[PDB]
Amino acid sequence: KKMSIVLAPFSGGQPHSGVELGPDYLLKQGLQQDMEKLGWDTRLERVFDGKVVEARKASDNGDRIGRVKRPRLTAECTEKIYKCVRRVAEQGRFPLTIGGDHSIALGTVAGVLSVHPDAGVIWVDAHADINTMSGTVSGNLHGCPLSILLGLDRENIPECFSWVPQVLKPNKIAYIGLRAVDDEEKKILHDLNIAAFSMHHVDRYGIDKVVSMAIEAVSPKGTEPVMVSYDVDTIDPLYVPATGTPVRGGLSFREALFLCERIAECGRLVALDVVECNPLLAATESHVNDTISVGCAIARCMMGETLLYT
Amino acid sequence: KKMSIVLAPFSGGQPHSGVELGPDYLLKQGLQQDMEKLGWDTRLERVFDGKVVEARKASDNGDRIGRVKRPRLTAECTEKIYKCVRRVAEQGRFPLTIGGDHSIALGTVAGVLSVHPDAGVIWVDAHADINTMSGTVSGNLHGCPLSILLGLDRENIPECFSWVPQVLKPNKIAYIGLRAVDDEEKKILHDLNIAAFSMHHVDRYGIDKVVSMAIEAVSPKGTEPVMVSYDVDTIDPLYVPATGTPVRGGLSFREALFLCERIAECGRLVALDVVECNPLLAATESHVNDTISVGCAIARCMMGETLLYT
Amino acid sequence: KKMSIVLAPFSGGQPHSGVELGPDYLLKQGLQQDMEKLGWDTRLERVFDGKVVEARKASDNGDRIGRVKRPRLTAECTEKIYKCVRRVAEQGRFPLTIGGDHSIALGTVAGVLSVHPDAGVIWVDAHADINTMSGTVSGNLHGCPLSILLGLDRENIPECFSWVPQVLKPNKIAYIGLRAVDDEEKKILHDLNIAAFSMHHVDRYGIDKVVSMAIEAVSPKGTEPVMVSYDVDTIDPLYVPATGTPVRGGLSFREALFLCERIAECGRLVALDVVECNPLLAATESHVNDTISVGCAIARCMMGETLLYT
Ligand SMILES: NCCC[C@H](N)C(=O)O
Ligand SMILES: NCCC[C@H](N)C(=O)O
Ligand SMILES: NCCC[C@H](N)C(=O)O
Ligand SMILES: [Mn+2]
Ligand SMILES: [Mn+2]
Ligand SMILES: [Mn+2]
Ligand SMILES: [Mn+2]
Ligand SMILES: [Mn+2]
Ligand SMILES: [Mn+2]
Repeated sequence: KKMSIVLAPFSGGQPHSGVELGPDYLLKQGLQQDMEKLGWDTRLERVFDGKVVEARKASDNGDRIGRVKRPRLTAECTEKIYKCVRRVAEQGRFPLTIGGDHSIALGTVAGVLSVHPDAGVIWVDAHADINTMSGTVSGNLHGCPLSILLGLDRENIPECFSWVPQVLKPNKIAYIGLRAVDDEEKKILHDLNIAAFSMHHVDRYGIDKVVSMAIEAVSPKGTEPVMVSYDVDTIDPLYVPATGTPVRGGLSFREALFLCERIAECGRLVALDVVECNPLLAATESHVNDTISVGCAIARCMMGETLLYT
Repeated sequence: KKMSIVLAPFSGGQPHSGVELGPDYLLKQGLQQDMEKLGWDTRLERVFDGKVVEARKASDNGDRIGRVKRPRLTAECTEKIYKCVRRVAEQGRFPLTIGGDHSIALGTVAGVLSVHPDAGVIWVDAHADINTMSGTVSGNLHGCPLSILLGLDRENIPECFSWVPQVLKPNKIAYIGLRAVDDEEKKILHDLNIAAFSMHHVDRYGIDKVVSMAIEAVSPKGTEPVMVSYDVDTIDPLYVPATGTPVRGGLSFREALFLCERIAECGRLVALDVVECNPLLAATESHVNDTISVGCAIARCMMGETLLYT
Repeated sequence: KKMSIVLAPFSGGQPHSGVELGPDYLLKQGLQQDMEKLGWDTRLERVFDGKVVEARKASDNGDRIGRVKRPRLTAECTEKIYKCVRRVAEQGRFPLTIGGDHSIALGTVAGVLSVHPDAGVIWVDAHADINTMSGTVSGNLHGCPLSILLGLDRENIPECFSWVPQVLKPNKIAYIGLRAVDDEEKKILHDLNIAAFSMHHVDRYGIDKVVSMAIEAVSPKGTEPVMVSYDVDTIDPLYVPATGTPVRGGLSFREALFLCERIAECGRLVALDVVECNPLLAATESHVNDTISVGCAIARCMMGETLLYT
């Protein structure tokens, strides 16, 4: 039971500052101590310095191609994450990656699927993060991870993204908590027939059923390895006051946590990402002690922490 | 696919000011643009000036009969709504009426049922709005609409309400979200065996099931036309901070919206009212950008807006 | 239909001040008037003066045995509650006990089970309140009631607790709403195979199902008498801003109240405690008008108050 806590302080797909501090902030909440307690031989893994990267981020303002922003910077860092996470996996360690915006999933998913090819991917998020290079209206790369992993709009994908392995197939990615999907993305999910569970399904069926469905969706046979990429903005703002992309009708804190428990309960979780943690963006005290307190909770629950005896 | 957005700035059943501004406020949120986007040929229909009416409202303080207040003023305006909504319907247009307190439903329901006789009525509200003229303790007419449409307490109903057609039958009206029913009203619903779904049923069965039930209740045959009269105070205050009649245990914003989706999904919605929108009553910024933001959302969802591809 | 409203202003298991004012505060909300209205011949029963007890509480700082605090004071007062509640029961009256911290359940449960031996016990709480004398880390007795009633850790239980009857068996106590269980307690529930329903079960199954289960758990035959000991901290803080022991993921106000309705609906409720009501701890106005407004609501609903005709 070895685990590697991958620290990815990247704020590319994200505008300015805030989301790079997540890794450190989480670790301060005792994230590693919690993991050790749950019985995990934990080892940290710093893929790069958030302070330096954040630096070049601000200065370097000419990293663009179309409306797409920071292709070079984002391609450079996500490749390092891929490599790191890939080794961690090969070494037989569990990759727990702490972001950082959701653009890091480009290196995490690639990393995990490279070693675990038949692994399913449950994307817990309010957004589909599947805009293509030419489709993206905002150009923020944290909303285009999936389009790149799935190889959509190949023609328009940068040279700096040639390092991306084509290991993710549409029937291996399921969404949970969607409620802010762009028109372009709605057609994409439909056309590729991607198992997408929006807030409608949670309201209609309840979380338990949705998780069961999402799990079945990426697991033809009830034995496949499973990876969850958890965006904390999935959780309704009321619960995630310290983030940067929420809307009307998110998951309750209870649902957000129960979901984890059902996953831990499954017993086939192979990797986990926790992203979009912005302590700064929220000038209150119950705000900063949330996206990081929430992050640790998600981590603890995902990793087995239960309410009763286990 | 033609629609007529009926503007009814009436604040009769309502004490003083606030609820007459709803129509304009909604339109400012781009309500008509949203409707056009959803593919509706929309045409506005001003039934009267809220500024003038509001005026005579304040001055004219002697409009009473028993504890009942503003019978004359309320009978005068609701008849204009009836007429308007009736034509809109006959012209084959969809009546989307924006209030204004719930006393306008006296003219909306009458209008719609005059043209669509076998139409069912789903009253989404925290209150039953069925107090009789002699039964009403507060005399506020926004809490007596249904008693008049159903012809209860005929003897004590004013001459100014002679214009009201008797088109609504007890087995054609279903409630959803009830939690502030007056003793008198509880006996009335029971005696007339009206399908009433309070917050108890939502807690016990979940919203999806309740909507299904409410829909079945007013649709002997699964083909009848359906009309929803949506009171925004049904939504728990936490979600409707800008209204004027909520209590302990309302619908969540998610439920409030999912309900709409199930209705739009049904495909038999023939008319829709959105009432009790008081921007003023709530001195905050997330308050005024709610009962109007909520109203538009309800409208968009009721009219087909979905989270995924459609 | 006779009822005795037992006033227990005890703040032993509780640190300093606040929770002793609950009884008076509730009565001010018209608790007795509400009970009378629901058709209950109500009679108050003051077991002791909260002002005097609170007094000796502060001064007397040497009441200890191990980490356990106020054993003498807590043993003295809870015995008076037991006696009172026992008579009330024998007189055929319904004991509605208002605390006061949850340490009073030591005298309530004993009192009720003495007269109604086969009575089941539904403990609605965020905590298990089952730490043993030697197990308790904090020494606060409000977290050790159940260990004493069940006779756990006999060896280390004080002489001042010799008055406690051994009437409660493990298969006669069910939990609902658990989410803050100490490691020691988790093993205890498991080992004694106590029916425990945490927030996981509520999220997974919904409240209705949980209550049904809890009721079945303590009722081998669907006829046994039932007692509920309601800790208001079970209700998520958002709803219980005026308490002193909540965490992440409590019951919604709706659930908290629906639960009562299902219980009242059952028809076999024989006793009821409402505890952990701290008006003071919460310097707001919607806070103090909650743990007391909530308490009365719980009482009204538990005692039959419904949303529709009954
Ligand atoms: N990761 C959030 C995505 C937000 C939006 N769809 C975008 O493309 O920027
Ligand atoms: N429309 C709100 C109704 C409130 C109350 N039942 C009344 O008759 O005034
Ligand atoms: N009644 C609240 C219990 C809190 C904690 N388990 C304790 O033993 O103090
Ligand atoms: Mn994302
Ligand atoms: Mn997102
Ligand atoms: Mn109404
Ligand atoms: Mn209403
Ligand atoms: Mn307790
Ligand atoms: Mn407790």
